[PDB]
Amino acid sequence: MLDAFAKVVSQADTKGEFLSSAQLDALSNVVKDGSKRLDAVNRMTSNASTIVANAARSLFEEQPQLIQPGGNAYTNRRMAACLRDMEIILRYVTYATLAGDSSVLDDRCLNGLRETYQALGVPGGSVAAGVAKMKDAAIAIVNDPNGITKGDCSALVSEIASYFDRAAAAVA
Amino acid sequence: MLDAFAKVVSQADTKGEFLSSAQLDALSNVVKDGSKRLDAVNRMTSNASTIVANAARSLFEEQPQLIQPGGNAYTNRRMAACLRDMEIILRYVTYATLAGDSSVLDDRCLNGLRETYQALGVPGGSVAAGVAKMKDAAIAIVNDPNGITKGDCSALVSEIASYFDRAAAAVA
Amino acid sequence: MLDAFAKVVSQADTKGEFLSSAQLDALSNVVKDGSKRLDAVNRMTSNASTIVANAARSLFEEQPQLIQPGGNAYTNRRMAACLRDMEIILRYVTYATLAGDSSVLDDRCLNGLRETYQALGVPGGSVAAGVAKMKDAAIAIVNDPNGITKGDCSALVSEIASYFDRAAAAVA
Amino acid sequence: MLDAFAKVVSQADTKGEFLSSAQLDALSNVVKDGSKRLDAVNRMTSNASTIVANAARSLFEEQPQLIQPGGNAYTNRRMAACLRDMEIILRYVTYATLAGDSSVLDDRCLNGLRETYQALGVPGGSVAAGVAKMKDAAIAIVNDPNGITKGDCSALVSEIASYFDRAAAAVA
Amino acid sequence: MLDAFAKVVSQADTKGEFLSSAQLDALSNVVKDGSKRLDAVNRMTSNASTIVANAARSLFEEQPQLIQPGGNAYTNRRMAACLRDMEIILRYVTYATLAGDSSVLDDRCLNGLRETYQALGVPGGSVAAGVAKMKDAAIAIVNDPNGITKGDCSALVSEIASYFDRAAAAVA
Amino acid sequence: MLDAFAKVVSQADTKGEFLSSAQLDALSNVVKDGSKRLDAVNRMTSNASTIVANAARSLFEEQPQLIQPGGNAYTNRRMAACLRDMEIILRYVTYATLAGDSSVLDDRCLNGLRETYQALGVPGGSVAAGVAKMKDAAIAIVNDPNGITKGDCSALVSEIASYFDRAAAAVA
Amino acid sequence: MKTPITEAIAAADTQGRFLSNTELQAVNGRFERAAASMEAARALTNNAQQLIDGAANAVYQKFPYTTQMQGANFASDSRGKSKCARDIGYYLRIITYSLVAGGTGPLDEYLIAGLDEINRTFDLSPSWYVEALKYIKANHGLSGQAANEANTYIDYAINALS
Amino acid sequence: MKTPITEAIAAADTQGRFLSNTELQAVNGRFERAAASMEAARALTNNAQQLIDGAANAVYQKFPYTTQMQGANFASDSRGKSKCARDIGYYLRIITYSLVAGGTGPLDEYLIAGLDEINRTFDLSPSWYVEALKYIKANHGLSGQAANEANTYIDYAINALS
Amino acid sequence: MKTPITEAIAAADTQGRFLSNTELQAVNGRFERAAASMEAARALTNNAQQLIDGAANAVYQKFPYTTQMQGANFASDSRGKSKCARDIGYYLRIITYSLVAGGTGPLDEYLIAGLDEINRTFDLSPSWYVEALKYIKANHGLSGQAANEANTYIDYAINALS
Amino acid sequence: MKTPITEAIAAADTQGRFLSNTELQAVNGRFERAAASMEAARALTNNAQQLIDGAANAVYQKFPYTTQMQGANFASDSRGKSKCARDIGYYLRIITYSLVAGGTGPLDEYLIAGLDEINRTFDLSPSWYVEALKYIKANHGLSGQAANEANTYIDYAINALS
Amino acid sequence: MKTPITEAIAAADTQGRFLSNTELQAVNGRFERAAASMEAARALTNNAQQLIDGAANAVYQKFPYTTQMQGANFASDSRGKSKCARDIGYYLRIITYSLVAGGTGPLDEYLIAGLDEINRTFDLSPSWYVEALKYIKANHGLSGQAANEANTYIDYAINALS
Amino acid sequence: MKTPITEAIAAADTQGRFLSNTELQAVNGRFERAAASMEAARALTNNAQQLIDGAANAVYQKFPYTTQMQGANFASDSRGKSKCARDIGYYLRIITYSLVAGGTGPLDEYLIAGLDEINRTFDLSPSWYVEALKYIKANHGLSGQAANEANTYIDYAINALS
Ligand SMILES: *[C@H](C)[C@H]1/C(=C/c2[nH]c(/C=C3N=C(/C=C4\NC(=O)C(CC)=C4C)C(C)=C\3CCC(=O)O)c(CCC(=O)O)c2C)NC(=O)[C@@H]1C
Repeated sequence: MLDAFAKVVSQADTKGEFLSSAQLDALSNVVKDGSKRLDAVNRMTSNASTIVANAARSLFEEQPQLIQPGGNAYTNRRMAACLRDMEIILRYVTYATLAGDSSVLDDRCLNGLRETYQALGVPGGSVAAGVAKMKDAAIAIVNDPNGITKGDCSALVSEIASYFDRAAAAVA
Repeated sequence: MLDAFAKVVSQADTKGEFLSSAQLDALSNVVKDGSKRLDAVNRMTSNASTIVANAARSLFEEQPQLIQPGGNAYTNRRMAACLRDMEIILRYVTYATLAGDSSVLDDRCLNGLRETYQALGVPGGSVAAGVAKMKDAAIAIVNDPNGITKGDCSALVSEIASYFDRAAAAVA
Repeated sequence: MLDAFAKVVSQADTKGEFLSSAQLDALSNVVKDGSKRLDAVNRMTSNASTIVANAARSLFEEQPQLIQPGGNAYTNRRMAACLRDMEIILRYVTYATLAGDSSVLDDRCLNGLRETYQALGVPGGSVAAGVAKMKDAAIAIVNDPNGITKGDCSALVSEIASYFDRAAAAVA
Repeated sequence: MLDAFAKVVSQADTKGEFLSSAQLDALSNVVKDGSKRLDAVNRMTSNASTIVANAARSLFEEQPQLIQPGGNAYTNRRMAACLRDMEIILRYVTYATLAGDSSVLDDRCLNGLRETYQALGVPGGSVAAGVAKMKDAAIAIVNDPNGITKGDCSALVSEIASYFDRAAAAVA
Repeated sequence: MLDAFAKVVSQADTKGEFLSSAQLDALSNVVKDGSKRLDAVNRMTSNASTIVANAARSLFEEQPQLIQPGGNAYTNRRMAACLRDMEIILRYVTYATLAGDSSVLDDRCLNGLRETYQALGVPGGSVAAGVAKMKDAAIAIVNDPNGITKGDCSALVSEIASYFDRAAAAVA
Repeated sequence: MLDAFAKVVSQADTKGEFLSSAQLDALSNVVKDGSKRLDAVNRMTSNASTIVANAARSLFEEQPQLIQPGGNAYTNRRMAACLRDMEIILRYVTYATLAGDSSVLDDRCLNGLRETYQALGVPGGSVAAGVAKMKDAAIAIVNDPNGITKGDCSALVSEIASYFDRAAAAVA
Repeated sequence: MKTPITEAIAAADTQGRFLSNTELQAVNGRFERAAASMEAARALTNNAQQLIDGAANAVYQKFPYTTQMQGANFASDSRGKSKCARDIGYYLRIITYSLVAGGTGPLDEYLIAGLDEINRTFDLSPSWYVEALKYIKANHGLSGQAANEANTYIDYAINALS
Repeated sequence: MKTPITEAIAAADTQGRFLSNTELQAVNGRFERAAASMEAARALTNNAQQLIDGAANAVYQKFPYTTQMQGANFASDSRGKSKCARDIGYYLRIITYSLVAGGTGPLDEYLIAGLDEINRTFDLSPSWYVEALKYIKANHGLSGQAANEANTYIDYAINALS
Repeated sequence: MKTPITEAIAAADTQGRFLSNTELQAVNGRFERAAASMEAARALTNNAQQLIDGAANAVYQKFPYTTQMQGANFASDSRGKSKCARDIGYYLRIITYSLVAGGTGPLDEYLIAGLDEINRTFDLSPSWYVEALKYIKANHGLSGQAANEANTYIDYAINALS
Repeated sequence: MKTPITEAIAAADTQGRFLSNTELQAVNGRFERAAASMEAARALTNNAQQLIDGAANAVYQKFPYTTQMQGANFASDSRGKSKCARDIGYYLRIITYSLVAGGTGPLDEYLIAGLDEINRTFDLSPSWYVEALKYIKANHGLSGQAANEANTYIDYAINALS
Repeated sequence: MKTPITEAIAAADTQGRFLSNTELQAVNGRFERAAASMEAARALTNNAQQLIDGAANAVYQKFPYTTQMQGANFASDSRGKSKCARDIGYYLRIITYSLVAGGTGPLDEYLIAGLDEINRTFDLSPSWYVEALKYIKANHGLSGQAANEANTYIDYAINALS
Repeated sequence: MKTPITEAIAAADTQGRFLSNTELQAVNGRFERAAASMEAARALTNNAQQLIDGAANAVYQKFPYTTQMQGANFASDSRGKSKCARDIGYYLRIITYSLVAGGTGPLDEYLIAGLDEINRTFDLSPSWYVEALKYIKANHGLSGQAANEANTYIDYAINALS
C-alpha cells in the first residue's frame, strides 16, 4: 500500500532525483490539512454501525426480492454475510480516507471481487445500491457542523465521495 | 452431500413452503423399505474383497496389454494403485446406495476424475470394463436368495445398477 | 532426476529386457572417465565465486541500463537477487555436469523460468549474456593444465558447454 | 473411555476367558433399561441452560464475595469463563450418564482440574457448591412425572447423583 | 506488560474505585516529563552498536579466559551468540526505559535466564560485568550536554541505572 | 553424534593444539582396518531379519509368561511393537559399529529408555535377554569364515560385543 | 445437510473405510424413530396458521410495549405485525423441516447459524421468540413419542435462543 | 494492558528490533492528547454520582416496563435498582479508566470481552445500556477536545453494545 | 474401546456440544440389535470347544502339508497343533467379544492391528485362518438375525485377513 | 531413481549449496565398486534362462502342493507355470538392474513398493520367492567381490520378502 | 512502503477492526514532527553537491590507500571516483527520502536490504561509507529539531553499516 | 560433527532403515581418500609456524596501512600483531582439522558459522585473511593428491570469506 508521501517518494526514486520545491510544498499543504482528515475518519468510525444498519434496512426495503424465500439473503447466515461485507467495504473506505490514496482499497478489497461475486451468485447491482446509500449517510454525517470548529472540508468530502463511487463501480 | 430427506427438504425450503401430503407419503414409503437397503449395503460390504479381486483378475485376462512390460499396470506400485482405485469406486457406490442419492458419488469420487486420468495417462476404457464387471458381481451377490427373507428388491437392484453405470460413464 | 545409469535402466525396463553388451560397455566407458568429471566439478565449485563476480561485473559494464536509477537491478535487494540467480544457475549446471544428464537442470531450474521472468519483468537477454560469460569463464578455468595430470577432456568440455548453452536458450 | 460393555469385555480379555452366563445376564439387564437412560439424558440436555443459569444465580447470591470488585468473577470475561466451566461439567456428567461409566468424566474433565484451579487461583469450594446446586436441579428435573410413562428410575437417579458428587469431590 | 498508566489503572480497578486527584496529578507529572524520556531512548538506540562493541572489547580484555581455546566464547558462533545476548539485554533495557516500568524487562528477558545459563554453562559473573560496562557507557552517553536543551534529568538517569542494576543482579 | 575422527578432532580443538604424530598414526590404523568393519556391518544388515525372528522365538520359549493372556506381549499390536523395538536396537547397534563410537547408540536409542519402559510397564529383564540372544546370533554370523578372505577380526568382535552389552545394561 | 445418514457416511469417509455395523444400526434407529417424527410433522403442519396466530397473540399479550412503542423494530404498525408473523412462520416451518429430516441439520443451517448477530444488529429480543416457542409447545396438541420429538426440537431451538 | 506505549513496544518486540522513530512519534502524539484526556477524566469523575442517577432515571423513563414487570432481570424491586446502578457505575468507571490510559485497552479487557454471552445468559437488553450511555454523553457538560475524547470513548462503547 | 456409545460420545466431544437426537437414535438402534447380538454370542460360546476342534481339523484336511512338512511354523508335531488350537480359540473368543460389545472395536484392537506384520515375520498363511473361519461360519448352527450378525463379524474378520 | 549420484545431488540441493568433497568421495567409491558390479551383472545376465528354470524347479520340488492343488494362484496348469516363470524372470531382471545402477533404487521402485498388498490380494506366498532367490544365490557361480555384490542384493530382496 | 500511516493501517487490518484512537494519535504525532522533517529535508537537498564532494574528499583523505592501490574496487582512476560519488549521492538522496516519508521505510527498502551481500561480493568496506556519513552529519549545518531528525536518520544508516 | 560417516548415518536414521550399499560405498571412498588427507595434514602440521609467519608477513606487505593507521582493529602495535598471528594460526589449525576429519565439518562449525557478524562488528576485512590463505596455498609445498586436497579446503575457506 501507498499513501501520498510514499507515492511521491516512489515516483522520485523511480526517476532517480531529489524532490523539488513544488512537491515539498504540496506535501506541506497535505500535512497542514490533517486535522480535518482525522475528524472525518473519527466521525465515520464512530457512526459506522448506524450507517451499516440504516443502509441495509433501506436496501431491503427498496429491493424486496433479496429477503424472500429463495433469495440471496434469505437465512441468518447469508444475512450476516451481507452485513459483514457492507461493514468491510465501509472499513476499507475509511482506511483509504486516512491514507489519502486508494491503493489499499483497490489492492486488498476490490481486487477480484467481481469474479468472486459472479462465482457465488451475488447480485452486484444491489451491492452497488447499498454502497451508494452508505456513501450518502457517511457524507451527511461528516458534514455535520454541530460541536466542531467551522472550516472548509469540500475537498475532503469530494475525495471521500470519489472513494465510495470507485468501490461501487468496482463491485457492480 | 444430500440424501432423499435432505433433497426434499432443500427443495421445499427453496420454494419456501411446508411439505405436502404426497412428499410425506413418499418419505414414509422410503422409510418403510429401509431393511432391504441395509441388507444390500451389508452384503456388498461383506463381499467387497472378492468382488474387487475377481473383477481385477477378469479385467487383466480380457486385456493382457495392461500387465505387459511397459503397461500402465506393470509394477507392484501401479497394480496396487489400480486395486485401490477399484476399491474406492466400489466403496463410493456403497455410500451412494446407503444414502439413496448419487450426490456423494458425483461430488467426492467422480468430480474431475476423467481429467486426472487423462493427465496421468490411465486408459478409461479399461476402468469402465472393470466397473462393469464389479457391477455384475455385486448385483449377482445382492440378489442371492439363500438365508434371507423372500421379498421384492427389483427397484433397489435397478438403482444400484444405475449408480454403477453412472460411475462407468463418468470415468470412461 | 536421472543420470546415465538410471536413464539406461529406465529405457531397458520400459522395453522389458536385459541390458545388452553394448550398453554395458558404454556404461563401463562412462565409469572409466569419472576422474575427469570429478576434477571438472571440483574446479567449477572452487572457482564459482570469482566466476559469478567477474561475470556480473562484465555484464553491468556491457549493458549500463540495468544499474541506472529505474533499472531492474537498481537497489541492493535487486542486485542481490540477480547475483543469487546467477549463482543458482551455475550451481545447477554443476549438478548436471556431475550427473552426466541434463534432467535435473531442466526439471528443477529451467522449468517455467521464462514465464516467471516475464511476469516479474526481468529481461531475459541480459540473463543470457551473463550465462554466456559464466560459460566462457568456467570453460577457461576447467581447461587449465597447471597442476594436473595431462589428458583428453574434449568431450567433457563440449558437454559442459552444451549444458550452458541449453540454460542460456531456456532462459532467453 | 469405557462403557459397561467395554469394561466387561476388557476384564474378560485380561483374564483371557469367555463371558459367563452371569455377565451376559447383567448386560441383558443393562440393555433392557436403556429407555430410562435415554429419557434422563434427553431431559438433562434439554434443560441444561436453565440449570446452569439458575445454579449460577443461586451461587452468586449465596457467596457475594465472588462478584465484588477484585473477586474471581468480577469482569465479563471471567464471568463467561465461570459459566463455561459449569456448562462443561454438566456436559461431561451427561456424557457419563449416557455411557453408564464414569471413565470419560474422570479422564477428560476431572483429570488434573484441582491443580489447574490452584495455579489459576480459582476457589474450589464455590465450584463444589455450584456443582451441588446443579445436581439438585438436574435430579429434580429428571424425576418429573409429567408427560412420561410411569416407572422406576431409582437406580438411575442414584447413579446420576453419584456422578455429580464425584465431580464435586474431585474439583473441591 | 504494564507501564505507569496501566499500573495505576490496574490497582484502581482491583480496589474498584475511581482515580483520586493525587494519582491524576502524578500521571500529569509523568506526561509533562516525556520529552526527556524520548531523548534518552533515542540516544541509547542511536549509540547501541558502539556501546555493545566497546563493552564486549573491555570485557574480553578484563577476563582473558573467555576467548582462550576451550573458553565459553572461543568460536565465531559462540562469540556471535554473546554479542547477540548483550544486544538483547540493552534492547530490553531501552524498552523498559520507554515504558517507565520494569515489567517487560522482568517478564520477557530476565524470566528464567539464570537457569538457562546454568544449564548451558555460561558464567553469569562475566555477563554481569558486561552489563555494568554497558550501563556506564549508556549513562555517560545519555548525560551528554552537547546539542540539546539544558535541563534536569537526574531522576531519569537514576531510573535507567536502576534497570541496568536489576538486569545485572537477575543474570548474575 | 561423533565417530573416532570427530572425537579426536574435538579433543584436540578443546585443548587447542595441532594433532600429534601418535594420534595421526592411530587414525591411520583405524583407516587401514575399514574393510573388516564394512564386512561386519554388511553381514549384520543382511542377516538382521533372521537374527530378530530367531531371538524373539527363543525369548518367548524361555519366558512363556509374556505371550499368555494378560501378558505384555499378548496381542498382535504389542507383539509387533516388541519386534519393532528389537529391530530398532539391532539397527542402532549396527550404526554404532559403523561409526566406531557408541555416541549415536547412547544418544538416540538408550537415552531415557529405562524410564519409558518403567512408565509403560515393559519388563526390562526380558528385553535384556532378547538383546543377549541377538548379540550371540550376530557374533556367530559375523565370525563365519565361509566365502571371505581369512584375517583377524578379534578386536572388531570384542567391540561389537561391548556395544551389545552396553545396550543390554542400559535397557535392563 | 446434517442428517444421520450423511453424518454416518461422512464419519466413514473421513477414515477411508467401508460402512460398519454401527452406521447401519444408527440408520436403523433413525428408521424406527421416523414414525413418530412424521406423526409430529403432520400434526404441526396441519395446524400451522392457527399456531402462528396464537403464538403471535401470546407475544403481544406478554410484552404489551411491543405494540405501543414507536420504533422500527416494534410491531406498533401493520409492517411490524407482518414481520412478526413471518418470523413465527419461519420458525415453525424450519422446526417441521428438522422433524422430517430426523436431525437438527435444518435448524443449525437455516436459522441458528448467525442468529445472534442478526438479533444484535436489528435490535430484536430473543425473549419474544422464546415466548412464541413456549406457546407453540404448550398448544401443539400431541401426545406420546410425537409430542416428545416436537418438544425436543422446540427445546433445542429455545436453548439456542437462550 | 493495551496502551499506546505497550502497543508500540510489542510491535517492536515481535520483530526483534530497537525502537524506531515511528514509535517515538506515536508516544509523543499520546502525550499531546493526554491533556484533553485528563481534562475529560477529571470532569467525568467529579460528577459521577449525579451522572449515574440521571442515566438510571433516563433508562427507567424510556423503558417503563423495566419497573413493573415481575422478573429476576427487571428493576421492579430494590435489588434490581441496585444492580442497575452498579452496572451504570461500572460503565462510567471503566470509561474513565480508558480515558486515563489513553486507549480502549480497559474497555476491551474489563467490559467488552464476554459482554454478549452475559447479556444472553442473564437476559439483559443492550438497549438499556445504550440509552444510559446516550444520556451520559448528552449530559457530561464538556466542550472542546475533552468533549471530543469523551464522546469518542462513549461511542466506542455504544458501537460495542449495538 | 470403539463401541457405538463411545463413538457417539467422542463425536459429540470433539465438537464441544451436548448429545443430540442422532446419538440417542444410534444408541437406540444398538439396543434393538443387542437381542440378536446376545443370542449369537450365547450360541457361539456354548459350543466353543467343538467349533475349535472342527475348524482345526478342517484346516488340517484342506492343507495336508501343514502336518508333514518339517518346520517351526507347521503343525507336524504336538507344539504346532497346540499353537493352532490356541490361535483358533483366540479368533473365536475375540469374535464373541465383538458380538457382545456391539461393534468391531475388539476385533480391530486385539487381533487386526498388527496382524500382517506378525503373519510375515513368523511365516504364517492367512489362508489357514480363512479356512477355519469359513468352517466356523458354515457350522455355527444359527438362523435368523443372530446368524446374520455372526456371519457379518466372521466376514469382517475374513476380509481383514484377505 | 535412487542412485548414489542422484542421492548426493538431492542431498546437496535440499540445502541450497554446492557439491562438497563428501559427495565426490561417495561418487568415487561408487566408481570403485562399479567393476565388481558390472562383473556380477554380466555373470547373472549370461545365464538368465538356466537360472530361471532351475529356480522354478526348486520351488516346485520344495512345495509339491503348488503343482497339485486346484486353484487360480497355483501352478497346477500351464498358465500357473508361465506366471511363475515370468515372476522369477522379473526378479532376476530387476536384481540385474539394481546391480548395474549401483543401488537398491530399481528394487525399491519396481518390485518392493506395493509387494505386500499384491501378495495378500492375489494369495501368493513369499516363501516361494524366498526359495527361488535362495537357489539363485546358491547357483549363480560367482566368486569374490562380484559374488559379494550379488549376494548383498539377493539378501536385500529376501529381507524385503521376509 | 513502511510509513507511519501505512504501518497503522496494516496493524488495524491484520486484526479486522476499524481505526482506533491510537492510530489517530500516531498520525497526529507524525504530523507534528513533519515540520522539522521537511526543514531538514530542504536543508539537505539545497546543499547536496557540496556535501557529496566534501564527503568524498573526507573518505579520500582518511583512507589514502583507496587512491593508490591498483584494483577494481578502488578509486585510483576516474571510474572509481565516479562510482564513489554516485554511491554517496545515493546515500544522501535516500536519507532525504526517509526524512520526507517520516520513517526508515525508504532506508530499509532501497539501501539496507541486501547491503551486506553486496559489500562482501564486490569487496567494499563499510568504513568508507561510515566516514562519509560522519562527515555529512558534522557538516550539514542544521540546528534544533531538524538537526535532531537528520542526525537520527544518519545514525540509523551508520548502525546499519556497522 | 559433520563427517562422511556421520552424514551417512544421519541420512539412514532420518528414514528409519538399515545401512544400504550406498553408505558403505561412501565410507569406502572416504577411506581411499584418507591417505592423501593424512599426507596433506602431516605436511601442513610440520611447517605450521613458518607458514603462519610468512602469511602474516604477506598480509603486512600487501596492506601496508595495517601497520601504520592508529586503531583498535589494526596491527600497528604488538597487540595487533599478536591478534593477527593468533587468527592465522586458528585458520591453519582448523584447516588441518578439516583435512583429518575428511570433510568441511570443522570448518563450518568452528570458523565459518558466525564469521560475517564478527567481521562486521569488530571492523575486520576479509581481504586480509584471503591474502593470508592465498600465501598458504602458494607456499605449502605439496604435490599430487595431497596438494589437491589442501587446495580444495583452502579454496572452500576463501569462498566462504569472499
Ligand atoms: C580433464 C578435465 C583435466 C584433467 C583431469 C585428469 N585427471 C586424471 C587423474 C586424476 N584426477 C583425480 C581427481 C579426483 N579423484 C577423486 O575421487 C576426487 C574427489 C575425492 C578427485 C578430485 C585422480 C585421483 C586422478 C588419478 C591420480 C593422478 O593424480 O593421476 C586424468 C587421467 C585420466 C584418468 O581418468 O585418470 C585426467 C585427464 N587433466 C587435464 O589435463 C584436463 C584439463
